[PDB]
Amino acid sequence: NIVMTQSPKSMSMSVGERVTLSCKASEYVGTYVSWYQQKPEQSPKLLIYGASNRYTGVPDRFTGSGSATDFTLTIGSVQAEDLADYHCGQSYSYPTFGAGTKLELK
Amino acid sequence: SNMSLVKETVDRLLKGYDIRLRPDFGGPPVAVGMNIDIASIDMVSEVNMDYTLTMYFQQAWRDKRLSYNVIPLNLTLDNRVADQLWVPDTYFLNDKKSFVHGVTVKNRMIRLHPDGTVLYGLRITTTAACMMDLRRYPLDEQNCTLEIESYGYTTDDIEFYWRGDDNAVTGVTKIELPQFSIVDYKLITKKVVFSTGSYPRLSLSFKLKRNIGYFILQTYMPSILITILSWVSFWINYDASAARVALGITTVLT
Amino acid sequence: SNMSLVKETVDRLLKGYDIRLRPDFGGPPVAVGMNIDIASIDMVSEVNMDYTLTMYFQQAWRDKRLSYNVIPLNLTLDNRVADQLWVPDTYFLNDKKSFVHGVTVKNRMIRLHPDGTVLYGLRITTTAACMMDLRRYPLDEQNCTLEIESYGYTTDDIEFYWRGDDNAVTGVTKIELPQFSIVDYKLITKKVVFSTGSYPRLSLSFKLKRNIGYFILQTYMPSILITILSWVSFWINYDASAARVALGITTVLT
Amino acid sequence: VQLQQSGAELVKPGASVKLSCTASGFNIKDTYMYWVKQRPEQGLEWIGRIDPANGDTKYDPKFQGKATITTDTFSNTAYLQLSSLTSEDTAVYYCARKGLRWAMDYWGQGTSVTVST
Amino acid sequence: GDVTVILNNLLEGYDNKLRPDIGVKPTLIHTDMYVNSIGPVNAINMEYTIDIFFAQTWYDRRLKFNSTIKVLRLNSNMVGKIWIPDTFFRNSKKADAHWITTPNRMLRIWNDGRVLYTLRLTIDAECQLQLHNFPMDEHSCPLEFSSYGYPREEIVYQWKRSSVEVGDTRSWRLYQFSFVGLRNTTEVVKTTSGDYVVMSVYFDLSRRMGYFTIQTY
Amino acid sequence: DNTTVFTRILDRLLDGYDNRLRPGLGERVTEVKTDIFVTSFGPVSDHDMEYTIDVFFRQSWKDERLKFKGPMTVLRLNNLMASKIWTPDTFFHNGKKSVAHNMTMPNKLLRITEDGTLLYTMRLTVRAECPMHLEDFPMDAHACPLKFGSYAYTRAEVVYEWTREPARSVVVAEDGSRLNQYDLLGQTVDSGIVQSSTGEYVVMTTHFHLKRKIGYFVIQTYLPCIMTVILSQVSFWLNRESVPARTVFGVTTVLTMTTLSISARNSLPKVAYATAMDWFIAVCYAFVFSALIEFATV
Amino acid sequence: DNTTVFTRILDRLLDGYDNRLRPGLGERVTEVKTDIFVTSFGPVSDHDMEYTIDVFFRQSWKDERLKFKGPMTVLRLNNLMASKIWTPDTFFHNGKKSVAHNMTMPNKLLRITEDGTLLYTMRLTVRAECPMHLEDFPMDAHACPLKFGSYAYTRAEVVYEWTREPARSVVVAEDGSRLNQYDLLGQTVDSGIVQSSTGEYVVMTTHFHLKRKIGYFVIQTYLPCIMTVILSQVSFWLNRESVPARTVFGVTTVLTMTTLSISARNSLPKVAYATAMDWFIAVCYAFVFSALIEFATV
Ligand SMILES: *[C@@H]1O[C@H](CO)[C@@H](O[C@@H]2O[C@H](CO)[C@@H](O[C@@H]3O[C@H](CO[C@H]4O[C@H](CO[C@H]5O[C@H](CO)[C@@H](O)[C@H](O)[C@@H]5O)[C@@H](O)[C@H](O[C@H]5O[C@H](CO)[C@@H](O)[C@H](O)[C@@H]5O)[C@@H]4O)[C@@H](O)[C@H](O[C@H]4O[C@H](CO)[C@@H](O)[C@H](O)[C@@H]4O[C@H]4O[C@H](CO)[C@@H](O)[C@H](O)[C@@H]4O[C@H]4O[C@H](CO)[C@@H](O)[C@H](O)[C@@H]4O)[C@@H]3O)[C@H](O)[C@H]2NC(C)=O)[C@H](O)[C@H]1NC(C)=O
Ligand SMILES: *[C@@H]1O[C@H](CO)[C@@H](O[C@@H]2O[C@H](CO)[C@@H](O[C@@H]3O[C@H](CO)[C@@H](O)[C@H](O)[C@H]3NC(C)=O)[C@H](O)[C@H]2NC(C)=O)[C@H](O)[C@H]1NC(C)=O
Ligand SMILES: *[C@@H]1O[C@H](CO)[C@@H](O[C@@H]2O[C@H](CO)[C@@H](O[C@@H]3O[C@H](CO)[C@@H](O)[C@H](O)[C@@H]3O)[C@H](O)[C@H]2NC(C)=O)[C@H](O)[C@H]1NC(C)=O
Ligand SMILES: *[C@@H]1O[C@H](CO)[C@@H](O[C@@H]2O[C@H](CO)[C@@H](O[C@@H]3O[C@H](CO)[C@@H](O)[C@H](O)[C@@H]3O)[C@H](O)[C@H]2NC(C)=O)[C@H](O)[C@H]1NC(C)=O
Ligand SMILES: *[C@@H]1O[C@H](CO)[C@@H](O[C@@H]2O[C@H](CO)[C@@H](O)[C@H](O)[C@H]2NC(C)=O)[C@H](O)[C@H]1NC(C)=O
Ligand SMILES: Nc1nnc(-c2cccc(Cl)c2Cl)c(N)n1
Ligand SMILES: *[C@@H]1O[C@H](CO)[C@@H](O)[C@H](O)[C@H]1NC(C)=O
Ligand SMILES: *[C@@H]1O[C@H](CO)[C@@H](O)[C@H](O)[C@H]1NC(C)=O
Repeated sequence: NIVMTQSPKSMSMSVGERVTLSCKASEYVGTYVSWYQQKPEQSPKLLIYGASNRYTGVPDRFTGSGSATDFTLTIGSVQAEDLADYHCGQSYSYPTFGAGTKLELK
Repeated sequence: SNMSLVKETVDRLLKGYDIRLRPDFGGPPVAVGMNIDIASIDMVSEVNMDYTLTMYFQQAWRDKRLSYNVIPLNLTLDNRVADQLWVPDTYFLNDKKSFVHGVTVKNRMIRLHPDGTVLYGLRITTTAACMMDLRRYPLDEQNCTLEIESYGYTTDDIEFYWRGDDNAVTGVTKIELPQFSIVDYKLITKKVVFSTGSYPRLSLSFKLKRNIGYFILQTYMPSILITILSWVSFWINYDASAARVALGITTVLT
Repeated sequence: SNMSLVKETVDRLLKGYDIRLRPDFGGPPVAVGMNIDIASIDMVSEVNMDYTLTMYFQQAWRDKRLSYNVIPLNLTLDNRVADQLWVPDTYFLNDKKSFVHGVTVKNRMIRLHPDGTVLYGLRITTTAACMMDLRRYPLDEQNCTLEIESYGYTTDDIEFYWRGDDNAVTGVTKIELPQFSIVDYKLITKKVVFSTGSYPRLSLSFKLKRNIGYFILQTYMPSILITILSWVSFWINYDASAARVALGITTVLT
Repeated sequence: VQLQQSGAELVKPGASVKLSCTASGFNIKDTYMYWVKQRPEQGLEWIGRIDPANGDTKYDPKFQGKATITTDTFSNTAYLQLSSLTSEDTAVYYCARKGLRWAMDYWGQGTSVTVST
Repeated sequence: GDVTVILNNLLEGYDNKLRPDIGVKPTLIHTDMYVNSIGPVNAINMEYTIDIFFAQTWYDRRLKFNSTIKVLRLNSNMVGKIWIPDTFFRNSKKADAHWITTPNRMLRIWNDGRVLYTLRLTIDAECQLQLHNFPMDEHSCPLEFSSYGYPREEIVYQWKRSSVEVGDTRSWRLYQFSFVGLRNTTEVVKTTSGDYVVMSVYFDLSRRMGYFTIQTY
Repeated sequence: DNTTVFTRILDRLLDGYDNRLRPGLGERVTEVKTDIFVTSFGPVSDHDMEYTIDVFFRQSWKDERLKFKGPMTVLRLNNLMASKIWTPDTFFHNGKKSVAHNMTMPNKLLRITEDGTLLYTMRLTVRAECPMHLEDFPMDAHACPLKFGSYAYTRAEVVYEWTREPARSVVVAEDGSRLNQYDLLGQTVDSGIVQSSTGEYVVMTTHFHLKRKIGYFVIQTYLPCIMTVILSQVSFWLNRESVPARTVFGVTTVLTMTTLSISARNSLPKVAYATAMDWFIAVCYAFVFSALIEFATV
Repeated sequence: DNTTVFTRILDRLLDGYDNRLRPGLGERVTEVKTDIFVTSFGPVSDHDMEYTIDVFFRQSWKDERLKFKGPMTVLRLNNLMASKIWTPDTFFHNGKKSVAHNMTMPNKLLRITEDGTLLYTMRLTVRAECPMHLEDFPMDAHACPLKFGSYAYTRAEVVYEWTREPARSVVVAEDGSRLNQYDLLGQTVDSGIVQSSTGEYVVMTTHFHLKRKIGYFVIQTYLPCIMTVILSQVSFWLNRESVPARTVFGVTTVLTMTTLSISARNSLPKVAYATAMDWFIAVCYAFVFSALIEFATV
């Protein structure tokens, strides 16, 4: 069973600055690590299909990095709607998710 | 007279013949009986882990569409009709390079019967793959197979069986190899399962014990005679050192 | 326009044509002019006794059926038309295996002149069998031949000749084999008689001579060197029996 | 295109509960269907997956036996049934299909199972 | 649909035997070649293997259409059904296209009648290697090609500016040699059948010295 | 003659069918679900940097033109209709020379489900180039790729995908290991995109991880070489008075080192750099020569 | 309109002709008159127990359906007509690899005489199996066969025969001797019946009698061997005091016997029983070793 380690467990940042996330894979997963946004009291919404490929309807500020095990999601200018719970999940094997990352404004 | 008759029989038959569909397409599976007459086993090779063999591969099934009730005889049609007739999709899984002989024409047979039976023969030569466990080499008995299977049709579309049981395979007892000796052979019927479905399988295998005596004279005779000529060094007196050194090192380099 | 004109002319020419029958089927034999441009000779094999020759084989005859007058130009038609036009069945008697190169398409030419002349070029690499006396090896001069002949049509139905006399063959002077050197080449026209009838034959020949500059310093100098090395024993005194016998028998061994 | 699910449910512990997930705008046989639970302020957890074209099914090694997934090829519906539930599995259950690169592009609306007396 | 109608209209009244502008002008053919790899360069047979995606494009007024689609992208199924130039590699000892899982050929047809035919080849090309100064020797030897039957007056070839493109050059099987550059030439050669436009692509291959130190020195 | 219904169905399906246009040409992107089942992993030719592999290359997509309504729900077919209908032109990016086995008939399989799904499988032996880094020979390991994708159809038109979970897609048979030098450790699939002058293309990569077996190279080179170094070494126990015995022992030693060295070097592919076995042979030979020259100055 | 009559004749000829029915299928047998002309008798391989031969294989039979009448009595036709007309399915029983050359066109002929006689001659190289008993090597003589019959047409349906006298049917060309190691003594035809699982067939047998040339193994093996036994016999004329001389003589004799024996063992082919050359090398080594042990006793 592949386990995903996602960091940092919570954070806080101001509007309009670079923010980078991280998801680590115990075993190998090629490019099959998907990132999902979940606003509070909303269903998850897919951003990044596979490693580093934007989904339809996503803005251009979002972008991810691909590798064998180390996966990072970066955002440029951050607007005020990004307060939401961001999860990483693999699909090379039977699908598994990480702990998630909670974005806050301060 | 009897030509105009055979001509019209072959034409009404092949007229409206649908090559794409097997006999009894929505019906029960079609049985196919096999016969093999082995012509030769050319070379069992260990550098490549294969053996080349030749056979008269024959198949026999029952196509109801090819039924005729006017002319009373069996018809050996020319081999170029076979591409206009349903033949089962028989393949050998463990072949590496294979061919049907193409001289003077394509060495293939086609033969109909009044009841609807067909007999489809081929002179095939395959380079089947045989993995050989050389741990007990050269006193070893290898077991090399030819695995006959259906490609496109599952085990609910074509059934395979050995036509004639243990007499289905003939000519095994006239194959002489310079390196092995065919001890026996077995004919196994089986059903394999893959992701797409189950399919029929038949196996023909040979226990190839290695012929002894050549390897004795090629290696064991040289090994013993080198070690025997090594031991005259002690018969040579220890005062003369150069001759003993030359003798021993000649043994080692040889 | 020109395109539609060439269209209807070619469609008229190929319509009502019979590939089966040579030009002037009931008339005199057809004159086939032949050019060969030799691109490369290589693999002059002593063990296999053949040699690989790449050439732009070219033929030229006249078909009265393929005659046009509306369009004053030479029609280089696409090479797939060669299937649909008569060409003579020229073959090389002494070839072991040959092939027309097939990249990017079949390397083949069809060109029709306004007078009816066809021009049918091909690119062949042929492994011609060249039987070689090695009694005088390595100071030996060899005679390799390419026997060109028609299979089906007798000498009263087809007629070969060299187009352009001794200019029929070109490029021999540019060939540089590794071991040999093309000294002379000859073009011979004659007829051969078999049981089925008489046929025409053209023979292309090369007189290969071998270069000895390698064979001296490889094979001949070590033998003479070891002979002198054996001769040096005589200046050794008879007392040194061990030295003399060791040197001599080492010369025998090497 | 869009996945609808049943509404929230209030059940006693030790009982059995059956969730529905109906698909519209496409046909379930061409893609896998997945069932994921999310606890209140914890991350996503994958339950299992069903192949509707074949009926083959696989389960998480902590959901084997407890949760069973079935399908109805007529209604374009994926059914999750759970046998016996304790007083910890009160969470929102999401239904999703595989997307382009084996990613869950389309998800359900979420069904919160709740447990009390 | 409508693409089927367009194709059935295109091939109607089409001869694949008459090149375009058969009695009007020569057909300019632009050629490009991506080098997937250069195989081993052995001096025993004076040859080298290469692997490339050969590409050709020309203009053909017969395949002209008016519709809302601008490029039709097709399999190798039509490579036999339309006029293809008879390009061949003049210094090829052996050469064959690739046929697994389908004939590796491309065909694309633009609104203005332009065509782009492209295929994958392994070419076993010959070149002489002047084996003096070995193993500090440099060789730069060609991959020539031209049309077989069509003379200069019927098919004229030409290079694009970004015609030849080498790849990573690290997966290449040039063990003894190191790729240092390439160049493209064009010239007219006299042949008994006529004049022909010949294009050559010289791959500069300086041998890299130091292996033969441990081997022999 | 119950087959009249089925031949009517097939004739209806092929009436007006155009196998030259991909399914859903002007509507969507063709999604091809690919699979591989390795029946036998062939021998790895180290000398040519290639390897052989036998596979039941399996594919599936959806053509809406080939829907039918009949008594049977899956049409299992004679495999010559694959020429009569559209199939994707998948080719192997690193395939050197592969063959589709035609014995007895074309080893091909075509099934058409009721909904229009297709399942086109083929048997074939791939011969693909495996670029090797032989610095650590014979303690080396390789990830020999197998990359394939569509010719002439871009990412916007034909997109490839795995049929099952990517960890469980490329399956190797249990006894399907024809290797004798290497061992097969595991599989590794990956899906990616390659940019080119004609456009973008989907590429699915499969890496097979191999580790060379040291058992034979221990016997061939290292053990004889250690014994030969010891054979140099026992010269020093020999005395200084019997100079002919020691010098002939030394010259015989450097002779067997030379023949062992070229014998070891013939086995490997020719490479432009020094390997671990080459360093071992060079160091141990330096010890042999050092022993000889120390005897000489003694 | 010069050839239009001949076109009309041939179109009338093939109108209603079925090439799938042997001439006389439901009435008579088909008598085939065969002839062979060996343009070259290729080299014989003894490791593989095979040999190569290049022939103009000739056949002839009567087909009543192909009668004509016109401005010519023989319609020498191109090779492609043979496909359009029935031809027998002859094949070589012991053929391993036979190739019908088709450079530049198919090397085939067809002559239709108005009475209906046919003469369908082909060019083809055949590689055939020659089982050899290599006990008398290199003084062995073989009769390497070339059998051929018909596939699938029993003796009741197709029967073969020679067109000329059997002693004057298999004709060998004057300069067709491509044998380098074997000498062709003569040909030998024979006809007979076999039985298989399908029925009885006519087999037409040929035998080429070969004798190996012993002119190279004398100089390669026997003369150096005999001269070395004589050199081993020079030891008995030496005085016993030169012990280093006589022992270097002896050990060199055994070593050169090992070299010549291993050299001759690859010259003679892969085989499972003792040959004449093996007996000779064994006896020569036995005499050398007996000289060695006699030196040891003295
Ligand atoms: C001496 O004798 C020997 C032996 O008899 C002769 O050698 C034979 O020569 C012929 C003619 O040159 C060859 O036939 C053509 O082969 C090519 C493919 O060759 C490659 O693949 C062969 C194996 O076949 C594989 O592909 C075919 C594809 O049809 C498939 O059916 C089969 O199951 C298998 O998957 C290899 O054997 C071959 O290697 C050999 O041949 C090479 C030839 O160039 C040579 O270079 C090699 O060294 C080697 O010797 C090679 O790898 C076929 O593409 C071709 O078929 C097309 O063209 C003919 C004629 O126009 C046409 O009738 C066909 O229908 C087909 O055309 C369709 O497909 C085209 C694809 O490019 C397409 O462009 C067309 O528009 C057309 O499309 C239509 O039909 C398709 C269905 O086909 C349909 O889907 C479309 O929608 C559309 O309706 C020929 O079959 C033999 O292969 C070759 N055999 C051997 C053993 O060498 C030799 O020539 C003789 N020499 C002399 C001087 O006489
Ligand atoms: C692999 O095996 C296949 C079947 O066993 C072969 O398929 C055969 O190819 C032949 C080559 O063209 C076909 O011949 C054609 O037959 C039709 C019949 O109506 C004629 O019109 C054609 O003119 C004729 N071809 C020629 C050039 O005259 C066979 O019909 C065809 N048979 C089947 C059942 O499909 C493959 O060719 C073979 N491939 C190899 C060996 O590479
Ligand atoms: C060559 O190798 C094959 C492969 O292992 C051997 O074939 C195997 O032989 C055994 C015993 O003869 C078979 O066992 C049978 O199993 C069936 C299963 O239902 C059982 O009903 C029978 O009573 C019998 O026990 C086995 O199936 C068969 N095939 C395999 C393992 O694939 C063969 O014996 C070897 N030797 C020769 C000379 O062929
Ligand atoms: C290599 O070998 C060939 C093979 O024979 C040699 O060909 C021979 O060439 C001579 C010289 O032209 C031919 O002699 C001619 O004979 C005719 C007979 O009518 C005569 O009229 C001519 O005046 C001439 O004397 C000879 O026939 C021919 N051999 C055969 C079998 O036809 C060739 O000369 C050799 N040398 C070279 C360099 O090729
Ligand atoms: C390949 O051929 C092209 C076409 O001739 C060459 O392009 C030329 O490049 C020079 C500069 O190097 C320009 O001055 C010319 O105008 C270009 N010609 C065209 C038609 O664009 C290209 O340089 C060649 N490449 C090599 C390496 O020889
Ligand atoms: N320039 C350029 N051209 N073509 C390609 C390319 C495209 C599809 C498939 C493959 Cl195998 C390759 Cl190599 C590339 N990667 N780069
Ligand atoms: C056809 O062959 C079968 C099997 O050999 C045989 O029993 C039968 O008698 C034959 N037909 C006739 C009419 O003789
Ligand atoms: C056609 O070819 C012939 C022979 O090469 C030549 O004399 C003639 O001029 C050519 N035709 C034209 C229009 O140039």
